[PDB]
Amino acid sequence: AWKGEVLANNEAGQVTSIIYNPGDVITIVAAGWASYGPTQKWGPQGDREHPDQGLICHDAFCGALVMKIGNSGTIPVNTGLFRWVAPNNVQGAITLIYNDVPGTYGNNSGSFSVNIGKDQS
Amino acid sequence: AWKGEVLANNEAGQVTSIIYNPGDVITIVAAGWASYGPTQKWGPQGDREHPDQGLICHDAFCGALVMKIGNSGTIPVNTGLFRWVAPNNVQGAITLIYNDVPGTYGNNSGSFSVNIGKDQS
Amino acid sequence: AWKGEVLANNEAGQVTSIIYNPGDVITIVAAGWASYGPTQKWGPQGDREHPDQGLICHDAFCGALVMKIGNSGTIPVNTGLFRWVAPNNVQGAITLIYNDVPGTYGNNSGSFSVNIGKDQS
Amino acid sequence: AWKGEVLANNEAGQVTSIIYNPGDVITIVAAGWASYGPTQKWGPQGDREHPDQGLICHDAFCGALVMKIGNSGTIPVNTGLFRWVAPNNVQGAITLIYNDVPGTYGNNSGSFSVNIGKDQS
Ligand SMILES: O=C1C=C/C(=C(/c2ccc(O[C@@H]3O[C@H](CO)[C@H](O)[C@H](O)[C@H]3O)c(Cl)c2)c2ccccc2S(=O)(=O)O)C=C1Cl
Ligand SMILES: O=C1C=C/C(=C(/c2ccc(O[C@@H]3O[C@H](CO)[C@H](O)[C@H](O)[C@H]3O)c(Cl)c2)c2ccccc2S(=O)(=O)O)C=C1Cl
Ligand SMILES: O=C1C=C/C(=C(/c2ccc(O[C@@H]3O[C@H](CO)[C@H](O)[C@H](O)[C@H]3O)c(Cl)c2)c2ccccc2S(=O)(=O)O)C=C1Cl
Ligand SMILES: O=C1C=C/C(=C(/c2ccc(O[C@@H]3O[C@H](CO)[C@H](O)[C@H](O)[C@H]3O)c(Cl)c2)c2ccccc2S(=O)(=O)O)C=C1Cl
Ligand SMILES: [Ca+2]
Ligand SMILES: [Ca+2]
Ligand SMILES: [Ca+2]
Ligand SMILES: [Ca+2]
Repeated sequence: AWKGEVLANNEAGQVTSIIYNPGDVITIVAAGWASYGPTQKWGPQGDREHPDQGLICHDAFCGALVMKIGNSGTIPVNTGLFRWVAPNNVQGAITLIYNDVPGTYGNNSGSFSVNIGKDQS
Repeated sequence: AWKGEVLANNEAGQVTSIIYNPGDVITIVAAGWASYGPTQKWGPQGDREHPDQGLICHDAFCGALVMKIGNSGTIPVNTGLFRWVAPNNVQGAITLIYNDVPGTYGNNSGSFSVNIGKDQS
Repeated sequence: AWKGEVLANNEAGQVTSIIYNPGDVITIVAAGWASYGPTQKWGPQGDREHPDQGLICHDAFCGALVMKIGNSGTIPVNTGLFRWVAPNNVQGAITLIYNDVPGTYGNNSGSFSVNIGKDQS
Repeated sequence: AWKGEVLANNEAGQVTSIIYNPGDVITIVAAGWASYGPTQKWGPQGDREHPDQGLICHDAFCGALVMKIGNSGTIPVNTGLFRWVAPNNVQGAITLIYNDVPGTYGNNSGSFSVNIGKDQS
């Protein structure tokens, strides 16, 4: 099990102690408030009224919580995943990233508290 | 396990099949968008900028996801709970409710998709 | 969780901290060597070559591990159960018992090391 | 979650769908009756009164259930394991074998019904 924070101003993303292996079933629960620039802040689901202007994950709103599993493409996490299995041939360490446009994280603020654990399978 | 919708305009709240027993460990994951009256919609965490004007749950923002186990006070759920254990002497059927001011659920819209399951204890 | 030893001479049976509730899913693992009289010892499955001369559990060999959920009838356990759901209307505390004949427990020796834990559901 | 039979006369061992990884936690429940030659059968714990004439697992009775993880030395399984964590540097596929002497499996009979599953870590 892993528990830490993901800073919005972290373009590199926060690496976790979890390593997803084929067949694993995980569960994620994220909370907190972050911002992709503006003064106000949004939840893990992001800003639904802001358009996709070249985010790292086009399957989630700007300011939403996404993740990389090893060397895979970005994967939507949002509020979290419940007893979830990854697509075929996806394996590696889980890495939580704040969904924002590359090279803009500079003005970001806030963070997300995230819990990750492997369920029984 | 349980999975269903929780309407923001349901003052009575949505009842689930889950019944929390002493010692049980549960996990919740909530997603979706709802509104406590206005036009825009907030996540399960609610509206952090909206002041508490008499919510059924004072430990959560307006438009946040709360719950009631049996017939206790409202307990914050927000984005969800991760391998969580209720306080002492708390037990009964789990009821999900939209955190709003009593008698105002009229102009509410949207809903939350919620998953509930018990983890090994 | 619960971990303890069930004595073969204990006619009343060992009472665990596990309280089975409707819907629950449990897993049991039993090991060790015990006897229903002789100098020989058998595993949690009991002695397959000994007739039923009035055992508290007729669906399990003599010298085998059984249990009673609350105030129900004896239920076979043996080596243990894997993610197991109790029959309809079965609920209560869990008591582990060495399968023998009422009043004969006197000359019994040995014990069973048993682990019981509520599983995910 | 694997479930199958471990034939007694199968020397090379029964290969399961499980691929244990570092940090993993598993639970095993073995049941049934087998034999290493005689006409009488023993449980997953084996025959406690038969000496070691060159077993493949010197830490478990002859006729007991053992397993090999990747390229490790045989490990006693017996009645099973409860929320068990493999030793340091132990990883790979799982192979359940009937503990015996190399080349004698010829006259073995019976098998063990076994369940394997990863618990929430
Ligand atoms: O020509 C323009 C038109 C609208 C506009 C507003 C705007 C633009 C961006 C923005 O946040 C930026 O978003 C990107 C990536 O998503 C990056 O994170 C930047 O660092 C952020 O500053 C905000 Cl908060 C506002 C605007 C205003 C009102 C309604 C809609 C918009 S829109 O851009 O979404 O269309 C800015 C320019 Cl230059
Ligand atoms: O005298 C007033 C001053 C401001 C004001 C705005 C307001 C108030 C409430 C509100 O949502 C209501 O919230 C309650 C429960 O929390 C209930 O759900 C009602 O049905 C909702 O209408 C909204 Cl959307 C707006 C106002 C405007 C701008 C900034 C802040 C506020 S305030 O919320 O702080 O009051 C309304 C009145 Cl009458
Ligand atoms: O007519 C009979 C013929 C043989 C016989 C032997 C026997 C009986 C009991 C026994 O263990 C006792 O079992 C009872 C209840 O199950 C109680 O637990 C006592 O405390 C125990 O001592 C044993 Cl180990 C043996 C016998 C002898 C040789 C082979 C098989 C048997 S048999 O019992 O399987 O028939 C008893 C009777 Cl009545
Ligand atoms: O000189 C002897 C004296 C007793 C004896 C009995 C015996 C030996 C082996 C056996 O099964 C064999 O076990 C080996 C592996 O350990 C292998 O599986 C063979 O294929 C099997 O045939 C049986 Cl069923 C019986 C015996 C009897 C009672 C108690 C102890 C023993 S002993 O094994 O210690 O000797 C065999 C010989 Cl050669
Ligand atoms: Ca930015
Ligand atoms: Ca309202
Ligand atoms: Ca007896
Ligand atoms: Ca043999």
